[PDB]
Amino acid sequence: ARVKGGTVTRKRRKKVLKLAKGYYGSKHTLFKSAKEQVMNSYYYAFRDRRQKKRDFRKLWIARINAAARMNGLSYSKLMHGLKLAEIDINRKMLADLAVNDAAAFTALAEQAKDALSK
Amino acid sequence: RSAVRGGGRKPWRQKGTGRARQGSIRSPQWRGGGVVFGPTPRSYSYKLPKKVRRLAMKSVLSDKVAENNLVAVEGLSFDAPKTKEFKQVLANLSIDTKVLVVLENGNDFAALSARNLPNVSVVTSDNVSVLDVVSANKVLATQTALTQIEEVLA
RNA sequence: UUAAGUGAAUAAGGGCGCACGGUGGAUGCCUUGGCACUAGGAGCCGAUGAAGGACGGGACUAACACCGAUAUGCUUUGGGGAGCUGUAAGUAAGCUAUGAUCCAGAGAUUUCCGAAUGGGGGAACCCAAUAUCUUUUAUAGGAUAUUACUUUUCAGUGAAUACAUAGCUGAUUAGAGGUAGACGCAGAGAACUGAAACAUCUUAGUACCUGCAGGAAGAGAAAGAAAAUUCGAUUCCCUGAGUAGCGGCGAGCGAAACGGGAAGAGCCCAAACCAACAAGCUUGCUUGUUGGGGUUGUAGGACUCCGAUAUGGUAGUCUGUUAGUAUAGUUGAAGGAUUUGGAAAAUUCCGCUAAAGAGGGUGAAAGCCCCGUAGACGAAAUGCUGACAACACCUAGGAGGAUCCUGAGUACGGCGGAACACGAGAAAUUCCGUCGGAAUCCGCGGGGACCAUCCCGCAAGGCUAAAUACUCCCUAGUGACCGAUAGUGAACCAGUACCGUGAGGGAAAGGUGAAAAGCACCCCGGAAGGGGAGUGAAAUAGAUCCUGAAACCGUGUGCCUACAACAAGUCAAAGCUCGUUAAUGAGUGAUGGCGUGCCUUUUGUAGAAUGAACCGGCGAGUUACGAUUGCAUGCGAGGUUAAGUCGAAGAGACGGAGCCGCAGCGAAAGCGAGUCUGAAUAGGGCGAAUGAGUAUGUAGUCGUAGACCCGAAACCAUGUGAUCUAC
RNA sequence: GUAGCGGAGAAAUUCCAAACGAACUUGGAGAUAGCUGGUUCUCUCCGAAAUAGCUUUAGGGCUAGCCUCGGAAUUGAGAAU
RNA sequence: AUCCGGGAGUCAGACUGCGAGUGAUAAGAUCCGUAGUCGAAAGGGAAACAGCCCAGACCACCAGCUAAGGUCCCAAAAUAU
RNA sequence: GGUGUAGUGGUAGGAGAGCGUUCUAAGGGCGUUGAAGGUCGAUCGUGAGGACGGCUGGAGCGCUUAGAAGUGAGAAUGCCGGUAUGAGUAGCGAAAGACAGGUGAGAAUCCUGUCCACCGUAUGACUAAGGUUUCCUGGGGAAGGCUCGUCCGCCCAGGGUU
RNA sequence: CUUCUAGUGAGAAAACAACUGCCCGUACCGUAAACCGACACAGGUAGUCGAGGAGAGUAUCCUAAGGUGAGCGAGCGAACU
RNA sequence: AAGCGACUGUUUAUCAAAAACACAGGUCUCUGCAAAAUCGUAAGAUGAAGUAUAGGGGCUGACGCCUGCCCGGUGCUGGA
RNA sequence: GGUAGCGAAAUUCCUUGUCGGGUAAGUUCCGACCCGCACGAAAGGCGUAACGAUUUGGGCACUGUCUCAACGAGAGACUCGGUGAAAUUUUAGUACCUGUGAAGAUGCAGGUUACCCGCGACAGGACGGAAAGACCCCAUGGAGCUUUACUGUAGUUUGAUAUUGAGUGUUUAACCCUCUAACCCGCACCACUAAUCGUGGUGGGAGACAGUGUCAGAUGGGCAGUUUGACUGG
RNA sequence: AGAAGGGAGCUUGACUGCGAGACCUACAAGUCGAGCAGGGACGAAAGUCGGGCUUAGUGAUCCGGUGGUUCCGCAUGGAAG
Repeated sequence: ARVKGGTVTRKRRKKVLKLAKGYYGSKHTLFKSAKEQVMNSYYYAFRDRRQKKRDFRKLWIARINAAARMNGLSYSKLMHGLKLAEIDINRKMLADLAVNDAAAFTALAEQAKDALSK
Repeated sequence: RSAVRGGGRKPWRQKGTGRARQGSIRSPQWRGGGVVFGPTPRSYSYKLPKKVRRLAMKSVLSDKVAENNLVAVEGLSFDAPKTKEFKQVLANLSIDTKVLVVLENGNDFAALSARNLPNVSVVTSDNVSVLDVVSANKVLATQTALTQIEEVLA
């Protein structure tokens, strides 16, 4: 009882080629080229889910430094001041305030300045 | 490889030609070559020990009885082999499924009448197998044939 | 207006997404041909000219099928009943109800080559001799028979050498060659390989070559197997058993008899003696020819004595009588309407039939439309197999123990080789070469060197059915076998085209449609090709014709792109363009961070180490038989059958030979819950002390087999080459 | 005319059908290769070695050591202070 | 941990502390002993870097704290005292 | 079922559990109101993978439970087929032509003329091998001819050897 | 072919006339586009004939009888070969 | 002018034409004819329709002048 | 225990030996010398006219060989029309320097340079293409060759015995002989008969020898099958 | 140096059957051993003695030879083996 290899390989290969839409040239049209490229993209995406969380933290931190130097402080002294006062705002909300509500950011910077005035 | 009508000569040389070393026009990887490990003529049959044969026969008829799926009848007699009268008999006992008809002996008019009905199988009482009883929904056995089966299964 | 600043849009060409085409022939579905078997037949043809070929025969005839100057056919006996002159269209001439065509049995004709056979030869050609007959006035020309070689029988002639034997002429008798790439019995007879090298050994008396066969062959009727109490010709299967043995005691090789079965069957000569004839006429009875007698070990026969002169069988014939059988055929039940379609066998209603619901066809899927099927019937002729008839052959008891017979350069022995599972070994038994060489029933051979005793047989002569092996071929079927890169090398005009001096090697290539209805007519164009119009359910089904994938080549467009160093993506993200299996939507994307392919082999690879142009198809741990373990089921101090017989290629019962387990220790004699060593009751070794097995299924590993696939350089054995080159 | 265990050679290992330290074709034959290449779907649990000894042995193998799966067994036998 | 049983793979290692031999107290040399990493290990630091320093990735987050190493700009954090 | 605690890098290699292909049996189904196959989609599951919808297509095919295997492909300087790149690139195989006029859909290349040029112990004439119809006449232009072609040792039809 | 005998062995010499005489080949190429070289290929292929001037000549140059213009072209007038 | 080979000839078809091979001449040795030698299992053949001024085998290589010493070893021949 | 002859040689390591010649300058050439690593008399020694598509050194003549290049003719190349391949190829949007790294980078780090697309030319790199290194070692791989390597063998030789018989003598059974009938004849004549084959017949020669079978001892690279270890700074 | 060094007397324990338990070790091998039984040497005894102060002085299996034996012996009794 013989088993022809009819329509299984074409389905698997067309599933692979559909993931390669938008690539350059023979990297979206030939199966071997696309196979290798798709493997590399899997590697890159796993790597970059972890690197994302670092990039936004550096972005927030630099915006907060910029805002605080306008209120007579630097980033490190203002973070210490907020900790000595028991304030628990993220660096995300801090930067969001720094860009949207400058008066709220100044209220907070004054609390920090009074905390480390002791 | 060795049964395909083909070649014993080395097709090209072993080196120089910028090629791949090949040994015959009839190798498994050549188009038109011989098959590696195919089907061969084989047997497929074996035997189970004698007590479990007998245990399976008893068990399958006893299952038929434990659900009121065996139907006993005094006799099945016919002066001519007529299919129509057999179908009337079959409805006389309200039988509407696949049925094994177990007959006795040279009851040849009955077996002729019961052939050809597409729900009906006919077997004599010295020739019942395990596969005949499991496939049918009921058994229609005559009184004579029932004692004859009890005589051989003992 | 002048200065300073910021700055879009515009594509020669390219990218991404999408849409439509072209090329190409993957995929699906399908079969016209294959593969493995079962049951039955048949198992040879040939000098009365074979197997295989060449050349011919048609109204037109290149090819294939058929046939042979009587050429696409002739006669005859049966069957069948309306069309027919093959593929094969196309036309032209015809034939048939006074029975064509077609089908089965028996006949007739049958060029040329070939064993080829009157002589020759480079196969299908050439050249004769002798008789009879023909054309011609005649020679030249045409036809028919006969003419090889050997053997084996008989006449004539015949001689170195006289008698006659070689020889020669004539008449008679048989052979001769092919194959079924199979099966059998003989002669001669390798190597690579395994032994992890290699000589003995293995591969293996295998492959190859040569002879002889037959439908089967070979063996076959005890100079046998054994060991008390025996059995009776040969062959085949199960088991004994991987035992007893053989072996650089290594690799490895490896029985038989008993026990269970299939099938069964026995016969004929030589010799003594007795007659008829011929020669030696010893006129002794020595040589012989025909007929009779006689066939064995419990010894049998001759021979003498009486009984009987009947009765049991055959493996025999191209002799009769029927019975069947193979090869053609006959007959054979039961349905209409409705819906959707081009068309129903599909759907819905309401019926019928079955000893027939196996299968194939029909415009889609049919018990009831066609061919069939279950059942019933039939043969002029020829061939097979039974039965019963004739005819042919063969077959008798009891007693005696005076004498005669019972297979000679044989059995056997020395020397050299081989065959037996047995490699010279302590080497019986059976063969071949060489030399030596018995006895005669008061005898002769065997029981594994050899002797004695006991037991079983009677060599040196011939034949014989069945039970077992194989399938070129014919009939009827079958398959958890293939489905066009598969299955035969070959589904198709294949051992072909093609390649080679030759022996030899050897392919590719299936599919319109239900039906050719295969596109009349018009238009552009030399044509090819195309556009209308028509056929058709569909032509984007139009002959490169079912479906129509990818590489690869184009055309059109939404978004991006001419200051930019890019393993080509990934994460973050404005602008533009859309709007989906509706949800935290889709395409493109300026700009920013990060980032040296895939596989193999390596201590270690982006590797300047290795492989791949790309796309598609194909392409690698399988089976048989053994051994072991785990799981599972049935029985349990027990478990289980093998070959074989009946049965549907099956289930589904018989069959207890045999196998494992239930007790061990010891080299063995032997002893036994113990035994061996030992002077030992000592000590110690191995065992017991409730301590579970066996059959089958399934999976993991191993052994013997090519054993997961591919890859050498080489070795051996038949054959083909001096049309090139050397003498 | 001479043919492969062979022929022929004013001798070069020279020629024997474009290839001769031993022609070509078919068969033994699926020769052998401790070497080189290749060996096709998925997820879950565990997870080595590159050492010793002996080897006509040194890029091969065998026994032990080191991994994994199933069972049995008295324990308090393993480890770290 | 030990005992019985089924199935293996490995027998070319490399560098870095430390302590010895051969060498010239040369070698990214060679051969032993002892510990780690690599082999078979991704992630941060060391410009780039198998073997060094920190640390062992089941998966999701635009949340937080630290290690080695750092805080003028490239480039996150002190132009700290 | 809850809740706690602990774990979850991995080559050689051991162990477990599954996905998909073809065929067999039994059962329950679908199909010209359109099966398999092909193409597109923004859909589901932890993975191999599973659906549903459009277009194409024209006759067969799923699902459940068990069984059997020629059962899964990216690589072997693998085998067969089809198509690219190099690229409109190398080459187009010794040599003298020019013009007028014909034919024709179409002429550097075919026909006819005129002048020019080349061989001439040969590039002239005859013959033995070898080939095997290539020879003559009338038509043709799809392929062969290294361009072209109205032409030909090519293709079709007839004929020729005394 | 020519003689000489041996020899089965009517009688044939030569005039004219008129009659008879079988089989196979025969086309065409053949220093080549028709043969051997896979090709319409700068190679190879036995024999006979093979003219004039000047010359010993079949050498050499130009010509007679006869044959041929050779199956890709038109421009330009660089490097380099 | 010098080396090598007397000379004409032959050779690695397709990287070597030569100082290499051959050669006329020298010398040693075998062979009484069914010769020795060679092909072949043998039959049959060449040698040769030859007969020691002939035929086979080894070395040297026109021609000129010449060709020393050794018979312990090894082959060959003769011995008893 | 090397004679005649020759000798830094087609032979000489040291070595470009030393001396003379030839050149302005000579490790090559020619002449000589003898300290011949390692000439030497038929695997011949030393001369030698003629000859050589041989090898070497020097002169005259002639020159694009060179100083040192220039011009000109034709064919390809270049542009246009017709026709139309190949080896190669993981995908490519394919710069330089100094470093890093399987220790020599277009692609990795830090810098430096650079608008997009082609045409004619040159060969530095792509460890450029073509050929699974011919060099070296391994496989307990092959094959051809050698021999005083192992084990065999064809051929040649020597004995016993069969074919195979008869008589005398000489010695301790063996031996020397003589005979003729086997066996042999590649001698002559004769017949079958067209015959140098063959078979028969008669002479002659030779003779129990030879040839042939079985067994035995020698010899036997003529020919055959094989073996010829490992460790190792290759 | 309570000798294991050196003298003198008597002797053959340089014994037979063994062996609880350890050591070494992949295997095959290697090493030590108290104590029991038979029969002894030396010594008045107690006792010591299964070679030498200790650790090198050796070679599996197959095959063959010599001596012993209350073992087997292919119909039986022997023999060959």
